[PDB]
Amino acid sequence: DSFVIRGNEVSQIAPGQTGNIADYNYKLPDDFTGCVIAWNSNKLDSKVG
Amino acid sequence: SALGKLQDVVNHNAQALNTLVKQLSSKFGAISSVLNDILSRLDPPEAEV
Repeated sequence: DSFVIRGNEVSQIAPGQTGNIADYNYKLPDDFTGCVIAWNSNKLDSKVG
Repeated sequence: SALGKLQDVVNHNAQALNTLVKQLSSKFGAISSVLNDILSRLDPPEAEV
């Protein structure tokens, strides 16, 4: 599952964490088994302006 | 204290039941003894432990 979020919200992608993106647009179970991988990509997604 | 033995049997049983019932109030290290409060003011990952 691939997507793009802000920086200080990566902590919300985890089991049982209540937030704003883990509440309204992506929720993963509390019995999760797997991995998450996040890397900064300000090089390619940030347009000037 | 002529009937000490029979009286002792009755009192021992009563005291055992009383202490067993009283031990529900102890916290054993959890933040609270009633299950509902624990399940109200905490997320599932921490409510488990």
